[PDB]
Formats: sequence, structure tokens, C-alpha cells
Amino acid sequence: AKKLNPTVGLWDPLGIAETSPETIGWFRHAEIKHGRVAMAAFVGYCVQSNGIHFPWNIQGWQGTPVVSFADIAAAGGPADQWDALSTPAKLQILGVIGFLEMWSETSVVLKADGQEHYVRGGKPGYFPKLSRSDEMAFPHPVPLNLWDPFGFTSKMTPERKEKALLAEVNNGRLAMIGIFGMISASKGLQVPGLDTVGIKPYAGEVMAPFAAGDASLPFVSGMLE
Amino acid sequence: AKKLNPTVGLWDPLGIAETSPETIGWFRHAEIKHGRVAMAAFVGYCVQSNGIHFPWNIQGWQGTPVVSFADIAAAGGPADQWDALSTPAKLQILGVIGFLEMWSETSVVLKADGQEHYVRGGKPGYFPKLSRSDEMAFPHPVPLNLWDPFGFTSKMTPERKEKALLAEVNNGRLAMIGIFGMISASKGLQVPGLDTVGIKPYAGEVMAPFAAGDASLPFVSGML
Amino acid sequence: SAKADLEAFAKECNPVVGYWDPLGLADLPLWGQDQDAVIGWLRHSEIKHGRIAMAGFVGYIAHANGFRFGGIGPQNVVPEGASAPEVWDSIPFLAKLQIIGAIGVLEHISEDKNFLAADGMKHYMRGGKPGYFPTFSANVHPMPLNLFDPFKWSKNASPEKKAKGLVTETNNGRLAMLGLFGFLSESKIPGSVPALSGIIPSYDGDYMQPFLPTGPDTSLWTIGNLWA
Ligand code: CLA
Ligand code: CLA
Ligand code: CLA
Ligand SMILES: CCCCCC(=O)OC\C(C=C=C1C(C)(C)C[C@H](OC(C)=O)C[C@@]1(C)O)=C/C=C/C(C)=C/C=C/C=C(C)/C=C/C=C(\C)C(=O)C[C@@]12O[C@]1(C)C[C@@H](O)CC2(C)C
Ligand code: A1ECV
Ligand SMILES: CC(=O)O[C@H]1CC(C)(C)C(=C=C/C(C)=C/C=C/C(C)=C/C=C/C=C(C)/C=C/C=C(\C)C(=O)C[C@@]23O[C@]2(C)C[C@@H](O)CC3(C)C)[C@](C)(O)C1
Ligand SMILES: CC(=O)O[C@H]1CC(C)(C)C(=C=C/C(C)=C/C=C/C(C)=C/C=C/C=C(C)/C=C/C=C(\C)C(=O)C[C@@]23O[C@]2(C)C[C@@H](O)CC3(C)C)[C@](C)(O)C1
Ligand code: KC2
Ligand SMILES: CC1=C(C#C/C(C)=C/C=C/C(C)=C/C=C/C=C(C)/C=C/C=C(C)/C=C/[C@@]23O[C@]2(C)C[C@@H](O)CC3(C)C)C(C)(C)C[C@H](O)C1
Repeated sequence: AKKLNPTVGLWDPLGIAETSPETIGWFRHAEIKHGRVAMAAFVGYCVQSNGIHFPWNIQGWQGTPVVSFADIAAAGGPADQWDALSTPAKLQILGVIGFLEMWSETSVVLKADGQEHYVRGGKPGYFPKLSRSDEMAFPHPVPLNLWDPFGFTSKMTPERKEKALLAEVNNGRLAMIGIFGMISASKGLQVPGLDTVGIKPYAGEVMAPFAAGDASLPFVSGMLE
Repeated sequence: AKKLNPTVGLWDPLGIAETSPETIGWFRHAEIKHGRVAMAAFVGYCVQSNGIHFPWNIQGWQGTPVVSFADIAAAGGPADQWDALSTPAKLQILGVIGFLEMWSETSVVLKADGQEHYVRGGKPGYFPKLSRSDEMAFPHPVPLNLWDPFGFTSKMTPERKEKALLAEVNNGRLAMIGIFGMISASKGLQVPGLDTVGIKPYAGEVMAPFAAGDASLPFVSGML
Repeated sequence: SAKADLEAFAKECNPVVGYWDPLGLADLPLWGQDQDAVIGWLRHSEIKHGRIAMAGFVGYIAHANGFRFGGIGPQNVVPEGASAPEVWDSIPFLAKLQIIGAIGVLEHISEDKNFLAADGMKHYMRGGKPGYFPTFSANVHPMPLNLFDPFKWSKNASPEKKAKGLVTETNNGRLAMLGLFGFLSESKIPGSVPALSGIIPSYDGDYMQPFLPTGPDTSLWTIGNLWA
């Protein structure tokens, strides 16, 4: 992608461009992944701030105790919702995300799918398909998938695919601006805060507080921030 | 340069002309850099005395010492302002200027640029550009430079360059007598540079007051 | 061949500075031992100093922050937060002795001609590569994994990559020596390094005496502790 918008061009003040091809592929992969994660996080934050608490948490859904999903949802914004879940829940969610990331980085599965060098190198952003042959052979047939589980993208031309990829890159850049702006607006800051937007965590980057084994860290008070 | 002014010629009462070419290049670069530093000192002292105190020092400048830039600017003459700057500030400023001097003196950079005489002799007044290959390679791409950072001198004929170098030398002389008439006018004296001009430091040559390590020197009272 | 290689390595380390030997130690016959052995000794000692300084810088950060292993071991005697000069002050004396002994064992293995000639190498003064560590393959009882590459993921490296790695190692070593003695100098005399003023506390004991302020004599070994 040379330039989606002709009026901008190649805005590379840091000089990271014109580098090794593996470095450029890793940079493009990081940009696409950060944009997709930011868009998903912004959508989830908007849904949580509006209030979409599910009718769930029955039959021992908290580890013999039964704490309602609305009780976890009655803490404020998404930042307070990420600090009210139990340690096993956050740990298993992070484990599922890590399993998906490791399956995406898998060069054996990518080469079976007909791709290029892994760690999201050639054709970055391509999630490997968890189906068919030589993958997930031990039960777990995976009737769904990651990309297009319902097959809405069954047929698409290469030019249409490239245009959709460029649109996804532009929307990912806009979402990387927007989700960070929303988190900053939660933490005071930004421009036109408004909209209540509750309170904010210590930094949002604390991850899993109130855990056991390595969570005895009173260091989240300072370090400027 | 034989004679920029046709009515002046070559004024060498001390006889330092007609010497070895190394000495000639040394004196020429000394005069050129003296004039450049003189013009920079002229504009800096005029701006400091008029008062253009920057709206800055918003956290991290002197947070432990609690010193705003307005407090440093409210000291009088620019010599007193330089005598009011902290020891890390003066030391790091002198280190930056010294690093620029080291780069201007460096032999391999000058010969890779296409120049000669790393004594800063031949091609007098050159500063190497901080870019491209085999220099400043470890990070720090340095998008700007020292001279022509915005490329205002992109195209110039050799005659225009020679005329502008003559303008450099003559304006450097004019501003050099200007800055010393002005600092002597700050210290009383001079022809007639009253212009308020505040007060004065000891000499402006100490370059390190109230410092630590060897600055237990009360010797700036005398020497006539 | 000796000084020419030395010039080439100095040029690759820094194209601007190049060969900088104001003292001229690369011309001194250190033991009447020619030129090759002297530059081999000098390069080996520089590389060893740089590696030890890099490890010491990382360890100084780890101890100054507080990064203990866990239980039972020598970390249990060290108080929780004493600054890095004082963590080699509270470990037991035999722990210091055995640490220095294991370092000496590693040096002796790195110098023993049986280990060097096992994997086809000679002494660095006698014509070997300076800074190289022979793997383990002479030590009577077998050793599980080597010291340079424990998991052997660097076996596919090109010779050019290895040369650039050596140049980066030497530059990082020099800069880490400078940083580590910035720390040690600020721990002794105030106002030497201006950046580290007020971060590192002052220390009274001697840094160059290993067993000065020697640690206690405690037995941390349980189960069958017949050495009471
Ligand atoms: C003990 C550590 C050590 C050792 C053994 C070496 C060894 C070597 N260096 Mg070296 N170097 C070191 C640390 C060391 N370096 C550090 C910390 C720096 C960064 C400042 C450098 C920067 C450097 C450059 C830029 C170059 C070398 C080069 C060389 C090689 C030839 C020069 C020579 O004869 O030795 C160097 C001289 C000595 C080791 C002198 C011994 C120390 C004296 C006896 C004590 C002085 C202490 C005193 C307090 C220092 C005051 C400092 C200041 C006031 C001046 C040689 C293999 C050259 C090269 O690249 O060849 C491959 C070269 O061009 N060195
Ligand atoms: C420069 C040499 C040096 C020296 C003399 C010491 C000395 C000491 N360290 Mg130490 N340390 C060093 C480097 C050094 N360290 C480095 C480079 C690291 C970072 C890995 C550490 C990390 C470290 C921890 C985490 C702890 C100590 C502790 C101690 C003290 C007890 C002895 C002990 O069990 O050491 C054990 C130290 C080591 C085994 C590491 C040194 C081995 C070399 C230099 C580095 C090897 C790389 C690394 C271990 C690879 C691990 C694999 C990776 C997958 C994790 C003692 C004062 C303990 C203590 O009481 O703290 C107050 C303690 O809990 N050290
Ligand atoms: C017992 C352990 C031991 C042994 C045998 C060695 C052996 C060696 N080291 Mg070494 N080293 C060790 C531990 C050890 N190291 C440790 C723990 C460190 C710190 C991490 C280092 C750091 C180090 C560096 C940085 C370098 C070496 C180098 C060397 C080599 C040459 C040293 C030399 O000639 O100096 C000989 C030194 C002595 C004879 C002095 C020994 C100290 C004496 C015994 C102290 C006693 C004095 C005291 C007053 C007595 C008290 C009692 C009295 C009152 C009666 C050699 C292979 C050098 C090398 O390989 O360069 C090529 C080199 O540059 N070593
Ligand atoms: C039973 C089997 C296991 C027993 C283990 C044991 O007994 O103790 C183990 C133990 C404590 C303990 C115990 C427990 C294990 C906790 C529990 C047990 O409890 C019971 C049973 O009761 C016993 C007890 C109390 O002991 C602690 C172990 C600590 C350890 C192992 C500390 C290493 C430091 C390395 C350093 C400092 C590196 C220096 C730096 C070095 C070596 C170098 O730079 C080398 C190098 O420069 C050279 C020379 C040349 C260069 O070219 C290359 C390089 C640069 C690399
Ligand atoms: C494959 C089937 C499966 C099993 C067998 C388990 C193990 C398990 C038990 C036995 C409980 C209940 C214990 C109890 O209450 O007694 C439990 C829970 C949670 N889990 Mg783990 N888990 C995920 C993370 C998560 C969260 C948020 C919670 C809870 O809230 C709840 C909980 O523990 O509450 C404190 C995700 C999301 C990415 C997915 C998934 O399918 O997405 C792709 C799964 C799937 C599985 N989980 N998980
Ligand atoms: C949030 C936070 O914490 O961040 C902090 C960061 C920070 C920076 C601490 C903050 C601050 C305050 C500031 C702005 C501090 C910086 C001040 C600054 C940057 C001051 C430059 C002086 C330059 C001089 C004197 C140059 C002289 C150069 C001279 C005299 C020369 O003639 C050079 C020369 O080359 C010529 C031209 C020709 C050559 O032939 C010859 C030589 C080589 C001699 C803030 C605002 O608080 C924010
Ligand atoms: C006065 C003033 O203001 O200045 C201040 C500035 C400043 C900076 C604040 C100060 C400081 C501190 C300093 C200077 C600290 C320097 C520290 C330094 C330089 C520390 C090196 C570590 C190297 C390591 C651990 C090597 C790892 C090596 C590794 C992991 C490997 O070998 C693996 C590998 O190599 C292979 C085998 C081959 C390749 O495949 C590459 C990789 C990596 C995979 C001071 C002192 O205060 C002074
Ligand atoms: C704690 C100690 C320590 C540190 C902190 C450290 C740092 C770095 C850095 C980062 C600055 C780099 C980039 C780097 C790279 C290389 N190291 Mg080092 N290294 C350490 C230890 C050893 C040992 C024991 C050996 C060794 C070697 C090599 C070789 C192989 C060259 C080749 O095979 O040609 C390369 C490329 C082996 C060798 O033979 O060196 C002559 C060898 O025996 N290293 N090393
Ligand atoms: C400290 C400070 C500042 C500053 C500063 C600095 C660095 C100021 C530097 C000033 C500088 C660089 C001043 C050079 C003088 C060199 C001279 C005069 C050489 C003369 C040489 C002469 C006059 C030779 C004369 C001859 O006449 C003789 C012998 C016979 C005649 O027939 C012929 C000629 C003409 C050849 C700021 C920036 C201003 C503000 C800040 O806040 C405070």
C-alpha cells in the first residue's frame, strides 16, 4: 500500500520506512493488528458504556458462588468492568486470546493454508483456518471459524479484496486514534470529554489486579503517569 | 580574499600576514567563526535585554529546584541571566556546543564530505552536515542540520557564494565591534551606548559561576 | 596481520574514531610474547571485562529494585531492600566463596587446553579466537547443555552476523563498563556522575575486597544437615 489518500503521502518522520523487508512486514502486521484491536475495543467500550449486560451468571458461574453479571456490570465503565472479574475469568480470557494469537503465528498451519513467512510476515493479517486436514485432529472439529464464520465473504475479487484491506487499514488507523482518545477522555484529558464517561483505572494497562502469585505489586501508584 | 573594500586593502600592522598557509587558514577560520559567534551574540543579547522570555518550563525543567523561566529572565542583563542558569544547564549547553565543535573539527567526516584541512583551514567556515552515511549512524537520523536546515541556500552560484562569504566576514567584523561596544557600554565606558543596558557581571569570561568540583575560586575580584 | 586485524576491528567498531591507542599497549611485549599473543590477551581481557560489566549492570538493576528468587536459598538472609552494594554483604560467606569458585572453574574451563582442543580450537594467545568459550566436551561426566548457546538457536548464524555480533558486543561492553562504574563511583563519591545524584546511596565498605564485610555463617541446607 503506497498511499490510500493521495493528499497525505508517506508520513514517516521517524524513518522506520525503507528498512529490512521483515521489519516492514512486522510493522505492517503490528499496524493492522493494533487497528483491529482498537476498533474491537472501541465497539466493546461503547456497548459496555451504553449498557448491554446479559441475562447470565446462573448455575455456579463464579466458582460455586453465583455473582450476577449485572453485579459485575454495576461498577462503572469498561475499565471498572475489567477490574471486577475474577482471576480465573481474566486468566482464561487471556489464555484464549493467546491461543488464538499462537495459532495465527503458527507457520505450519499458515504453510498448510498456502501462506508466506509467519509472525504475520507475507500477507499480514491472515488468520489461519482451523479446519480440514492436519489441524485440530484431536476431536474439536471447530464448526465455526475466525474470519467469515457465516461465509459472508465467500466470493470477492482481488481488487475488491485490496480495496477492502485499504479501507480496513484506514479505519484501523482512525480506530487507533479513537480508542486511545476515548481512554484519555475517561482519564480526564482529551478534547470535548462530556458524556459522563465514568471514571478511569490507574492506567488501563495494569491488566490483572487482585491476583495471586505475582500480583503483590504496589508499584501502580506512581511512575509519573 | 585580497580586499573586500577597495579603499582599505590589507591592514596587517602586527605582520601576521605573509606566513605559513596553515597559519593563514587558522586565522581565516578564527575570524569567520568569531564573526558568526559575534552575530549570534548580538541577536541573543538584544533579544534578552529587550525581553522575549519564553512561555516554557512547564514541569521537568526545574521541578525540584522550583525555578520558572520568568524568574531567570528577571535578572537584568543577559550576562546576569547566564550567571543565573543552573550548573547542569550551563554544563549541558557547553557540552552541546563542544560536541558541535568536535564534529566541525573531525577529519573523517570532513574528508568524506569533500573538504580538506581538518585543522579547519582550507574551505574556511565549513560545518559538516549531520546526515547520510558513515556518520551519526547509531539511531538519531537528524532530519535537520546546522546550516541551511530548511534548504534556503539550495541553489547558489560560486560568485554569489563568494560575495555572501565576503558579506559574512564584513558583517561579522561589524557585529563584533558592535557586541563589544555594547558589553563595554553595559560596563560603563564605551562611546555612548547608554540604552538602560541594566547592570553587568564580573567579566562574562568566567563561564562557570557557583559550580562544584573546582569552583571554590574567589579569584574573580582582582586581576586589576 | 595482528595490528592489521586490530585496525579493521577498530574501524568496524567506529568508522569515525577508528584505531584509538593513546597508551600504545598494542606495541608492548607484555611477557616477551610477540605481537599476536599480546593483542590476543588484550582483546580477550577487553571482551571479558565487557561481558562481566554488562552482567553486573543487569544484576545491579535487579538487586537495587529487589528481585529475589523465593525461599530457602541465600536470598532469605538478605534484607528486603538494601541497595545493590549491600546484597553482596548479607549472603553467607560460603555462598560468596562458592560463587567465586564456580567463576574460577568457568575461567579454568575457558582456558584449559583439553576443552579448547576438544572442539578444534587453540589458545587466544597461541592463535585462537579471543572471547571464545569451549563448549563442555571434555569434562569427564557429560554436561547437558553448553554455556554460549544453551538452547542452540544461534547455530544458523552467518559469519557476517557473528562479526557484527562481536562488534556490538564490544561496543555494548565498553558502554556498560562506563555505566557500571558510574554507579560504583556515585556510590562512593557524591557529585561525580551528575545524572545519578541522589539515586544511589553511599556505601562505606570496600568494593575491591570480596570478603570484607563478610556475611554470616548460617546453614540453609535442610534434610540430613549433619554439618550443623
Ligand atoms: C579494561 C578494559 C579494557 C580493555 C582491556 C581494552 C582493550 C583495548 N581497547 Mg578499549 N575501551 C575500554 C575498555 C577496555 N579496552 C572502554 C571502557 C572504552 C570506552 C571509553 C574503550 C574504548 C576503546 C576505543 C575507542 C578503542 C579501544 C581499543 C582497544 C584495543 C587497543 C587499545 C589498547 O591498547 O588498550 C586500550 C587502553 C587501555 C585498556 C589502558 C588501560 C587502562 C589504564 C592502565 C588505567 C587508566 C585508568 C584511568 C582512571 C582512566 C582515566 C580516564 C580519563 C581521565 C582519560 C585493546 C584490545 C581500540 C580498538 O578498537 O581496537 C580493537 C580503539 O580504537 N578501546
Ligand atoms: C555480574 C555478576 C553477578 C553477581 C556477582 C551476582 C551476585 C548475586 N546475585 Mg545476581 N544476577 C546477575 C549477575 C550477578 N549477580 C544477573 C545478570 C542477573 C539477571 C538474570 C541476576 C539476577 C539475580 C536474581 C534474580 C537474584 C540474584 C541474587 C544474587 C545474590 C545471591 C547469589 C545468587 O543466587 O545469584 C543468582 C544469580 C544468578 C543465577 C544470575 C547470574 C548468572 C549470570 C551472570 C547471568 C545468567 C543469565 C540468566 C540467569 C539466565 C536465566 C534463564 C532465563 C530463562 C530466566 C548475589 C549477591 C539473588 C539475591 O539474593 O538477590 C538479592 C536473587 O534472587 N541475582
Ligand atoms: C579463583 C577464581 C578465579 C581464577 C583462578 C581466575 C583466573 C583468571 N582470571 Mg578471573 N575473575 C574471577 C575469578 C577467577 N579468575 C571473578 C570472580 C571475577 C569477577 C567476575 C573475575 C574477573 C576477571 C576479569 C575481568 C579478567 C579475569 C582474568 C583472568 C585470567 C588472568 C588473571 C590474572 O593473571 O590475574 C592474577 C591475579 C592475582 C594473582 C591476584 C589474585 C588475588 C589475590 C590472591 C588476593 C590476595 C591478597 C590478599 C591481601 C591476601 C589476604 C590474606 C593475606 C593477608 C595473608 C585468569 C584465567 C583476565 C583475563 O582472562 O584476561 C585475558 C581478565 O581480564 N578475571
Ligand atoms: C539438591 C540439588 C540442588 C542443590 C542446590 C544448592 O544446594 O544450592 C543452590 C542455591 C541455594 C539453595 C538451596 C535451595 C536449592 C534453595 C534448596 C536446598 O534446600 C535443601 C535441600 O536443604 C539447598 C539450598 C539451601 O542450598 C543457590 C544457588 C545459587 C547460584 C547457582 C548462584 C549463581 C550465581 C552466578 C553468578 C553470580 C554469576 C557470575 C558471573 C559469571 C560466572 C560470569 O560472568 C562468567 C563469565 O565471565 C566469565 C568467567 C568468562 C566470560 O567469557 C563468560 C562469562 C561472562 C559468562
Ligand atoms: C471449552 C469449554 C470451557 C471449559 C471446560 C472452561 C473452564 C471453565 C469452567 C469450569 C468455568 C466455571 C467455573 C465455575 O463457575 O465453577 C469457566 C468460566 C470462564 N471461562 Mg473458561 N472459558 C473462557 C473464559 C472464561 C470466563 C469469562 C469464565 C467464567 O466467568 C467462568 C468462571 O470460572 O467464573 C469465575 C472463554 C472466553 C474466551 C471460553 C470460550 O469458550 O471462548 C472461546 C471458555 C471455555 C471453557 N472454560 N471456565
Ligand atoms: C514535561 C517534561 O518534563 O519535559 C520537559 C523537558 C525540558 C527540556 C526539561 C523542559 C524544558 C526547558 C527547556 C526548553 C530547556 C532547554 C533549553 C535549551 C534547549 C537551550 C538551548 C541552548 C542552545 C544554545 C545556547 C546554543 C548555543 C550555540 C552557540 C553559542 C554556537 O555558536 C554554536 C556554533 O555552531 C555555531 C552556530 C557556528 C559554529 O561554527 C561554531 C559553534 C559550534 C560555536 C520542559 C519545558 O520543562 C519540558
Ligand atoms: C553523566 C550522564 O548524564 O550520563 C549518564 C548516562 C546514563 C545512560 C544514564 C548512565 C548509564 C548507564 C549505562 C551507560 C548503562 C549501559 C548499559 C549497557 C550497555 C548494558 C548492556 C547490556 C547487554 C546485555 C545484557 C547483553 C545481552 C546479550 C544477549 C541477550 C545475547 O548475547 C543474545 C544475542 O547476542 C546473540 C548471542 C546474537 C544475536 O542473535 C543477538 C542476541 C541479542 C539475540 C550513567 C552512568 O548514569 C551516565
Ligand atoms: C554474560 C556474558 C555475555 C554477554 C553480556 C554477551 C553479550 C553479547 C551481545 C550483546 C551485546 C552480542 C551481540 C553477543 C554476540 C556474540 N557473543 Mg556474547 N555475550 C556474553 C557471553 C558470550 C560468550 C561466553 C561467548 C559469546 C560469543 C558471542 C558471539 C559469537 C561469535 C562467533 O562465534 O564468532 C556473538 C555473535 C561466543 C564467542 O565465541 O565470542 C568470541 C562465546 O563463546 N558471548 N554477545
Ligand atoms: C556571554 C553572553 C553572550 C555572549 C557571548 C559571546 C560568546 C560573545 C563573544 C564575543 C566575541 C566572539 C568577541 C570577539 C572579539 C574579537 C575581537 C575584538 C578581535 C579583534 C582583533 C582586532 C581588533 C585586530 C585588529 C587590528 O587592529 C589591529 C591590531 C591593527 C589594525 O591596523 C588592523 C587590525 C584591524 C587587523 C550573549 C550571547 C551576548 C548573551 C548572553 O546572555 C551573555
